[PDB]
Formats: sequence, C-alpha cells, structure tokens
Amino acid sequence: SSFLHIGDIVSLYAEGSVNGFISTLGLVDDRCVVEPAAGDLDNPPKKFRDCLFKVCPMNRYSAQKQYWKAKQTDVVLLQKLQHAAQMEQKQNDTENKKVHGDVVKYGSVIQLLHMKSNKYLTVNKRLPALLEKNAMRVTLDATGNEGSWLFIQPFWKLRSNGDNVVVGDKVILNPVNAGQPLHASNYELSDNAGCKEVNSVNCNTSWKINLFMQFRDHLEEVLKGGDVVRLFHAEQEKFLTCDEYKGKLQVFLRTTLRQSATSATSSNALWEVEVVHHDPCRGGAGHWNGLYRFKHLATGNYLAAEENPSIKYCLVAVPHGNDIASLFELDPTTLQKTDSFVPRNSYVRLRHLCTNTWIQSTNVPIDIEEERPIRLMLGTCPTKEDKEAFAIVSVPVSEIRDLDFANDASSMLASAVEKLNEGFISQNDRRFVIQLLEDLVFFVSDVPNNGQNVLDIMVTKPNRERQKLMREQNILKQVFGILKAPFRPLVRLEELSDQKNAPYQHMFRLCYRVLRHSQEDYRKNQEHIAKQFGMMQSQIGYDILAEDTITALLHNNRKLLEKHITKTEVETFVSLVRKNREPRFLDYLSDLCVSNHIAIPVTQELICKCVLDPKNSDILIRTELRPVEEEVWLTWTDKNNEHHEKSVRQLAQEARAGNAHDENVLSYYRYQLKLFARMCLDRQYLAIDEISQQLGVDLIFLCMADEMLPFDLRASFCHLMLHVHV
Amino acid sequence: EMGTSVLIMQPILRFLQLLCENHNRDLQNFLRCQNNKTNYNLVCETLQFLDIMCGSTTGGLGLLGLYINEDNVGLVIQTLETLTEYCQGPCHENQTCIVTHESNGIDIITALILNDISPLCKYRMDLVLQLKDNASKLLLALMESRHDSENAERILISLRPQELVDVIKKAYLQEEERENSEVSPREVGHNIYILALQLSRHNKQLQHLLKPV
Amino acid sequence: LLEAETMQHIFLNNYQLCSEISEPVLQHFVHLLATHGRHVQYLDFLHTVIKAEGKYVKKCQDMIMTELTNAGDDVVVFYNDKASLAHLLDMMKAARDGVEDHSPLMYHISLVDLLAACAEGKNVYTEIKCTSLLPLEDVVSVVTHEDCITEVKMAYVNFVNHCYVDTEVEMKEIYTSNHIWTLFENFTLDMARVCSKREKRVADPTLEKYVLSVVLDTINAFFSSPFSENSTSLQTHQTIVVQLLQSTTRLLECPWLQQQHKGSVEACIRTLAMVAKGRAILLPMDLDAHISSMLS
Amino acid sequence: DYLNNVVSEAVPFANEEKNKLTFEVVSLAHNLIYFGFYSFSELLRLTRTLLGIIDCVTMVLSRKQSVFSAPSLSA
Ligand SMILES: O=P(O)(O)O[C@@H]1[C@H](O)[C@H](O)[C@@H](OP(=O)(O)O)[C@H](OP(=O)(O)O)[C@H]1O
Repeated sequence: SSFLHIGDIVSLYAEGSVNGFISTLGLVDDRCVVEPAAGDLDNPPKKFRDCLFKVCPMNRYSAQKQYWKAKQTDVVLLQKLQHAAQMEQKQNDTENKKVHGDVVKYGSVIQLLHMKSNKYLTVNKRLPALLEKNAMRVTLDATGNEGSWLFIQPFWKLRSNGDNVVVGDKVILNPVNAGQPLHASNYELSDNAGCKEVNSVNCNTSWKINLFMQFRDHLEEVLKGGDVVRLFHAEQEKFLTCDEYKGKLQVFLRTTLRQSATSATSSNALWEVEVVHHDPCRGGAGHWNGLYRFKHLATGNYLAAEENPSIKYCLVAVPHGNDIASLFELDPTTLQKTDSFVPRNSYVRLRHLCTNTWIQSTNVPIDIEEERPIRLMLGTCPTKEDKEAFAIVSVPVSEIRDLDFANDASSMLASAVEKLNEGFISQNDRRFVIQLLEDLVFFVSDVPNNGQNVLDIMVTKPNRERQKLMREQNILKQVFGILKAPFRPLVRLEELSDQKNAPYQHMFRLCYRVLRHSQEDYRKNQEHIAKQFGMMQSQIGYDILAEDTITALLHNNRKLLEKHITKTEVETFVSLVRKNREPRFLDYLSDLCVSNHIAIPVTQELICKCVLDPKNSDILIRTELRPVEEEVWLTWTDKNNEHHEKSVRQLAQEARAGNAHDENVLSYYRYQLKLFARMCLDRQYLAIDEISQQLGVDLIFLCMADEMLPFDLRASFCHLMLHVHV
Repeated sequence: EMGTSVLIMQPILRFLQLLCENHNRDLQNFLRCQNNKTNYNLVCETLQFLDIMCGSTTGGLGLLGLYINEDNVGLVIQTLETLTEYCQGPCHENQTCIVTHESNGIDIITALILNDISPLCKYRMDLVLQLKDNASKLLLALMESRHDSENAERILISLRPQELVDVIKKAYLQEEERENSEVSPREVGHNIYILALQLSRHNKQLQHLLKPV
Repeated sequence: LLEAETMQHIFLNNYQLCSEISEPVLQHFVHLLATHGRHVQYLDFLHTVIKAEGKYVKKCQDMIMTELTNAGDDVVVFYNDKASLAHLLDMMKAARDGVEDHSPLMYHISLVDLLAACAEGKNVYTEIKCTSLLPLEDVVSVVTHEDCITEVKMAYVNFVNHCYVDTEVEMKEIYTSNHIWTLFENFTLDMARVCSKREKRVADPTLEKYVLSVVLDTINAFFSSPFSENSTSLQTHQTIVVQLLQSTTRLLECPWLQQQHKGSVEACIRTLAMVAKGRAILLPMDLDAHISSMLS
Repeated sequence: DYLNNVVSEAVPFANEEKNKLTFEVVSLAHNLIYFGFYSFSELLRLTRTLLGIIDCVTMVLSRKQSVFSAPSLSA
C-alpha cells in the first residue's frame, strides 16, 4: 500500500448504480461515460489507456476567467487581461512543479486530468446533464476552469478529514462550486451501446482509486509500461509493421525508399509496451528481468509466435494477449547498471519465453506476388545472433495524441457522410460537423486559434506530419465525401447563396480550405487531391472557394500540371465558359497554358487542339476587316445563338458611353487575345499558324495604332504582335 | 456598496494602528505574534487584505488602477497607514514579514507608487496623490534601518530603477496638481527620491540614473 | 412555480425595479427554464421586466437576448424542420377550440412573443441575433398553412414586424425575396374571412384582434420605411398592392369598425396611397375615385 | 513614336492603362533590338529617349542569359 501523491497516474472505478471504469468516448467528444461490460477490476478493459487520469493540484483561473469574459463582450485593456491570463498560467505551472510529489489528504482540492485527451474533468452548474435533466453536466475542458476543482472526501467512516489518502480506498469526488457529488447514472447513451452517462447529482456512488503509476516512475528517461514505441531492426534498418495483406493481419518489415530509414514513420509501426504485473491495473517502469508484451495500437492485437508452415516459429498477431504465448523477454546488448530499469531508446534483443527462441529477420518476402515486395517475414530460432537486435524508439505523446484526434475526426466525418448520403442531417449534427471542420483547419494549418477567422489562415511552414496523418487516416477521403454527397437533392450549387443553405455553404468552404491547406508542399497529397479534379471543376463558379484550391494545386507544379491535365479537363473548361460566356474562364485556360512563366508543351498542345477546334467556335469572337482605309469589326454569337457584329471603334464608343453589353464583350475579347497570346508562347507554331490566319500583321498594327480604341485593348494587341509575329 | 464584513475592517485597522502608535515596539511585536499556544499574525492579514483589494498579482501587472475606486480608496489608505505603523519604530520583524510575505504585498505597494490609478486620477487626483504618499511612506518605513540589502533587492525586483527615476521626475513636474491639493506632489517626489537614494546605495543602476545631467 | 407569480407581481409596472434588475435574477430564471423545465411562468416573468410603464428597457432586453440564445433545444425550442413542423401541426390540430393552459403550444407562443418584444426598441444587436433563430421561410410556412389558429399567426406576424420589418439595418431577405408578398396575400384572405364572418352575424374576437392590431401595423411599417421607398423589387409586384388597398378600404367601409382602431386602418390607406403615386400602378376607376375622395 | 510621346510628357507613369501600353511598347522594342532590327545609330537615337523616360523628374516574367554580363570568347 501507499499514499496517493500529486502527479500520480490512477484509474477510477465506480461501484454504485453501475460498476465500471470512467472513460471517454474520444478526443473530438466531450462526454465522460462508464461501460460496465468493458471490464472489471480483475480483468481491466482492453483499451485501458482511455481510463487513466493524473492527479494535479489546484489551479487559478481568475485572470483567465476575466480574459474570457472580456473576449465574450479597449484594446489596451484586452492586452492587459491577456498578459494577466498568461502570467496566471505561468504561475500555475510553477506551483504545480513546486507541489509535485506532495501527499494527498482528505478535504483537499485535486484535479483529474485525462491522459489520453489531456483535458481536465469539469462539472458545470449552469447546464443540465443531457440524459438526466435533474443532474448537472460533466465535460472535458482542455484549458480548465473553476468547475474542475474537486474535493476528495472519505466514503468510509474510518477515514477522517486531514488523513492521508491510501491507494485502493473508496472516495467521494465533490465539485467545489456545484457541491453535488459525481454519479455513474444508469441512463444509456443512444449513440453508444453499453455506455452510461456520468453526471453530477446526489448519490451514494464511490470511486475506488487504483494506482496505475507512481509520480516517481513518471519520468521520460526510462521505458515505462503503456508507452508507445517503434521497433526498428538495426541490421536491415527497417521498422516492424503489422497490417492486413489479403484477409489476415501479418507482421513484417516494411521496405522504404527514403534516404533515412528512421525518418520513415507510419501509423502501423506503432506498438504499445505493457509490463506484466501481479496487479492487472498496475503498470510502472519496467525492468530487464520483468516480462513484456507488445500490442498493436491500430488493431489492438498482440504479437506472438506460432508454428511455421514450413524458421521453426514465425511471428504473428493474435487477437488476445491474455495467453501465455504473447509473453516476451528482453536481453541487453550492452553493459547495464546492475539490472536497473530499461533506458529509453536502448537496443534490446527479444526472446520468446514459452519457446525460449530469439527473434530473427528473414529475407523470405511475404508479398512475393507483388511486383515490388515490401514485406519481409520474421521468425524465431533457438540460436541467438548478436546482430539480430531490435531497437525500441520512444514516440512523443504529442504524436500519439494527434494520431488519436485524426482517427476520431475521421470516424465522425464518416458518420456525417453517411448521414448526408441518407439525405437528412440534423441541425445539431451539422453544427458539430462545422466545429470539427474548423478544428481540422486549425489542426492542419498548425496555427494557434486566437479568434482569427478560420477560412483565411496563412501558414509560414507546413507541418509534414499533420498532412501525412490527414492522408493516411482517410480524413481527405471523408472530406471528399462531404463535398460530393450533399450536392448529389439535399442542396444545390445554385441554391448555395440562399440563406437556408448558408451553413452548408460554410461547411463546403471549410472543406475546400482544408484541402488547400493539406496539399501545400506535398507531392503525394497533391496527387491524391488532384485525383478529384473533375469534382473540383464541377463546383467551379460558385462561392465554395474551389477556385483557390484549384489554383494552388496547379500553381508552380509542372509535373502535377502535366499529369493531371488531359483533353477532358479542357473540355469541361470550354463547356463551362460556353455556358457562362465569362472571361474569367478564358483566364483560367490561359493560366493552364503556362506554369511558372514557362510554356508546358503537352497541356499547351491539348488546349491548342480544344480551343481552335471547329467546334466551340461560337464562344470564340471573330475579327474581320471592312473597307467601309479598313476598319476592324468584331462578330460574337451569344449562347442564345444570336449573332451580333459591331466595329471595334463602335464597341469602344459604346463602352465609353457606359453600355454594359459592349464593355462585357470587349472584356471577353481582351481575355480572348490573352488566351491566344499564351497559346502562342514559347514558339508554338501550331496555334501561331491559325492565329496568323485569323489576325494578320497589318490588322494588328492597325488595331494597336488607333488611339480611339481602349488602352488595354491596344496593349493586348501589342502583346499578341510581340508573341505571334515578331 | 461595501459589505458589513469589509466595513468592519476599517475600525479594526484604525484600532490596531492606534495600538502601535508612539513606536511602541511591545504592542507591535504582540500584534505580529504572541506568547500563545496558537499564534495569529495580524500584519500578514493586513497585507493580505491590501493585496486582495488591490488585486495581488493582477493589480501589480498594471491593472491596479481598475480595482481601486473612490469608494474603497479610503480603506486602502487605511490599511497602508496601518502597515506603515507596524513597520515604523523601526520594527525589523514586521518589515521583514511584509516584504517577504507569500502574498507579495510589496509588489502591490511598488505598483501603487509607480502605477497611477487611471480612473481615480482622472476625476480625483488628490486621492491618488495621497495614496502614493502613503505607499512611499510605507516603503521608507520598511527600510528605515535595514542595513542588509535583501529587502532592497526584493523591492528592486518588484520595481525597476528607471521607473523610479521617471516617477521622481514626473512628481517634480507634477507640482501644478498641488492646486486645491493638501499634499504637494513635489514633496512626495522628494520622499520617493530619498527612497531612491536608499535603494541606490545597494543598486548601481539606480545610483547612476539618480545623478543629474 | 408559486414563487414565480409573486416575483412577477413584485416587478409589475415598476420601472425603477425593472431597469435596475441585477444579472443574477435573470441568470437564475434562465437556468430554471433550462434545467427545471419549460414553464410559462418564467417566460411571463421575463416578459414583464422588459417593458415597464410603457418605456422599454434596453438593458434587460440585451441580457435576455444574450442569455436565451446560449441555451438551445431546451430553452429556446423552435419547430423549423419538416418533422418539427409536422409535430407542431399535429399538436395544433387539437387546439382548434382554443389553446390549452400550460400546454407546450402556449409556451411556444409566449416564447415567440418574448423574442419579438426583446426586439421592439430599434435595436441593432438583438434583431440580428433573433433573425437567425427563426428564418422568414419558417415564419411564412407556418403562417400560410390552412390549419393555423389565430394565436400563432398573430405571434409570427408580430415577430416578422418587430424583428424583420421594423429594424435599424437593412435585411436582404425581406425585400429581395418573394416571401412577404405571400404574407400579404394571406392578410387579404384574412380580411375577406373577417368580412364573410361578420356578414354571417358571427365573429371571432381573437381573429378580429389579429386583423386589427398586428397585420395593419406590419403593413404600415413595411410600406413606410426608408428602405421601402427605393422600391428596387416592389416595382415587379403591383397587383398585391391594389388587392391590399381594396381589401383595407372595403373593411373601412364597414360600419361596425370601432373608433379606437379605425385610425391605424385609415393610416394604412394613406401609406399605400403614398406608395401608389410613387409606383405609378394602375388603379380601378371606382377604387381610385373612392380613395381620392379622402386623399385631399 | 510612342516612346517619344511617353518621354515628352512629364510623369509618364500616371495612367495605369498607359503604363500597361508602355510596358508592351518597351517589350516590343526590346525584342526587336535583340533581334537586331534597330541600327546602331538608331539604337543611340532610341536610348536617348529611353534614358529620358526613366530620367528623374497578363504579366509573364521571362529571363534569358544575364545580359549584364561581359561578352566572352568562349561561353
Ligand atoms: O521525396 P518525395 O518526392 O517527397 O517522396 C517521398 C519519398 O521519397 C517516398 O516516395 C515515400 O516514402 P515511402 O516509400 O517509405 O512511403 C514518401 O512518402 P511519405 O510521405 O508517406 O513518407 C514520399 O513523401
């Protein structure tokens, strides 16, 4: 037995109305629940890391509360309040460092910080619990507030105020402000099966504190049970991976083409180390003599050894680690301090206790069928080789938290996509989707959220890890589904401007902003997103910010521009401009023609064929000379099939007088010359011949000489003369 | 309006001040501590009251002016005077307790001397001038006979030299405010300059700054 | 529930109390509405404090609007979705003979009335805040339904008058949309129904009050506002103006019109007349002569 | 003639459209000069106007080999 101290990692087990461990539903949700069927004290739940909390001292939020109030409802006052809040945060951190290791006594204030989410538990007296109206609400808050304060009180008459709290003692957690003890109610959440709400209300429930890890053991210089680690084979310089090959999970060594093998990091390579202890709920720092198990984070399976089909034993993944087979033992590869704790980032040799065989890497690929196999089989052999050693590389907790957040966000967006596909989505669900999309924007952009508008975010340097997580965790696929499903009954592009569709409009702009942010300086993500170029084009012309994403994707990317552009893209562009007869679309064609101020031969030829084809000539204004010496005349055909013909001088006069039709026609003509000139850049003879046939040297000279014509029109004609003829 | 509990402090503070009048070391020590089974220090409680009224760290961070208002300015001055009475005599233990208290009341006193209460000063300059005078008197009493520089070091930590040099200059240039004022701003500036010399004896930067052109 | 009535009576026509009501009282009432449940007594207490001695308290309005919108789906309950609208219609069909006391329908009506009252000060903050909660589309959908009682119709018309029409800032939806015109058509239908009912030696006091209190004021506010003289979109619709003119003048022609509420009616005519000459719309010979009889 | 007109007027860069037209004109002059159309005497009679223009009172960037480079026998 021992006395609970500040900074210890413990798990709370209610045994009142319902018996179970308090935990959370995820990182994107702020609900705390108890699952009786998940496990018991003797058999802890499989996902035990979700039930662990840290005890922290009382913190001051007065200045922070004042700053929040000021934000809710001059500039110098706000700056002073922000400085006061920052000073309060620093003082709280210093005090927490000071009181670290102190013994907890009944009647004191203790805050429970969830380890997985890094959010303090909080009781709100101003809100009612969702399932039970009488009880107050309990939620997780990252920043924290006065509601997080909790009194630990004796549930047993033997314990008295001022006594030292002893591990394994049932206690009562009373919110300081609310004053109503927490309670594991019997109400069951609709969305989650078997999970019961936790709410603040008078009850008889008691929480049995179990010490998962002591404060002294909580040091980052040692290998601690529950840590997420990566196994790296030094000899082959490969990371151990577990993934489904055909229909079953297999363990192998992935092959990487990157310059640095260590730089290659993937989610499937993450393993969790669990130290075997007499107490099922006890972790603690590991020792060389102590046994260990490795659990796959993504799938939850446990590594073990099985009969080899043909290398007597082969490494595999089994659903349950309770079996004795999963047990493993570690052997040092260098001198150690009298068999002290295993150091962090230390090379070790793994052995199977049941078989007494040591691990070994085999060259026999697991995916020989694939053109470029990347999976190498591993096997356990009785003989030990000093070369065959797997190093354990510690992963920062921040990376694990980001991965969990990405997975939870992907799941929630998949649920939202399913709801939209069904055709009906609740307003509250839509608001939750909007909030999660804003959080994703701020998460990918890697910029602190200080009230700045989410839509307009500028990032000095992209975070490669965040973008890789976005691609790997399928978040981009869920975003594409979010964009596709609503438009194809639920909402129409033309109806987006309507006030009724304003929230959907905001959702779509947020999605496009996410896509734009995710693909900055990333070839793989750029290709993955550009695979939906047709869908992006389908949404062009509406206030959905698709133009920004389209421009960014193809901006200063010659390889991407060449690969992802074909005749179909130009066909869509020309169809759209024909539908709208808008010069901006010709401007888009011209931008497509040239990238980085250098002509792209392939897309240039494609646009050459598409624009100058006999079909689509209706959108293309025609220029002629009339003796009336000779005056230049422009003939244009509207989408209604009506043909109009007017002299260039007459068109300029009409534009000067303010005629909207003639001015729009002249702007379209100017963009037509821009497109033609870009078509003829870098000595493109194919279009040069056609344009010279359409416009001659004398005609261009006459147009550019006449001062009555618009100055910009003369500039465009001079540009065309410089490119095509000179 | 002030609550009854806060209101009752003023007579208590005045009574404690009267007890320690005439530099009675015996009563000052008795108030600070007593030969009792359970000892209750009154000077620390007075410093805590001043800190809470002034906002403690929040007030010392430049927000002192907002908390102080005309309604409780009298109580603030009363507690400052009570602290001065505790310190004067001089009393080594009372001054050490006030300077080195956990609440950091000395930070509030330094902010009071250095940071003018904008709201009160805008419509009532005389109250702010009197409050600054009282704070300067308290600080002077704290180092009446403190040969050790630890108290001066604490004050300097809570108070940079340049701000005292500037404040002394302003107080000299603030004499125009003496009109319809009982306390001369220049007199308060002179007292602050004497305190600045006392600090300069320990601080080189303040000594250099205090030297005229 | 018994203390709410006493609290309301304490502040009842007491401006010096209502204008000085402290925030904790309003917060406690709002929390009771949220946590304890949805009861009409709290809404009545909130409403009675906004207006005291005729004068409107801007403060209490601002805090009530700020706190009410914070809690949603428990305090400010609205029926805007198709399923919610169907449930509202199902509940209303049982109230054809009259809204039952303490029923959810009366709670909804009281909530709408309180929201409309909170915006009866030409405010710029509360109006925009409540515009989003109840869009004009839902208002027109619930008002134009054939099976609609007079209470909810009056509440919605008062809301769309004080929250939408009578505002300090321009609203795009009201003028640049074909929404208020359906409301005007429904108003003309209501006037015709009033005429028919009175011709049958029968009358509904609630319907008469609705037709003589809110609809006329709503029309006057719509047609006598700085943003209406522009008539950017009013030019397209001209027949509805003539229909309203003829309906209102015919209603005036009836002798049963009590004097107290005649003025506004007449005023409406004048306003419409001021529009007609501006809009150059066609006028019937008989109607034109009848209007000109009193134009000068 | 256009370069002469631009140099003749004071504060030539005032009317944005005229700045665009002047950009086009100078681009044409540059291209012709590097093609060798202008004669050396014509080149001087032109550089007088260009110096006057910069005298104290649809955009694509293309850069060839640094022109401000000393000519060399072997490149
Ligand atoms: O150098 P580039 O052009 O950026 O390409 C990167 C790298 O060269 C590999 O293609 C790939 O590593 P693997 O073969 O190990 O996947 C990596 O994917 P990653 O982003 O998934 O690490 C790419 O980003």
